[PDB]
Amino acid sequence: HQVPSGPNPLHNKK
Repeated sequence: HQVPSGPNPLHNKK
């Protein structure tokens, strides 16, 4: 969980 805004990283893949 890199840089998300929720339950999955929306950036940096995961």
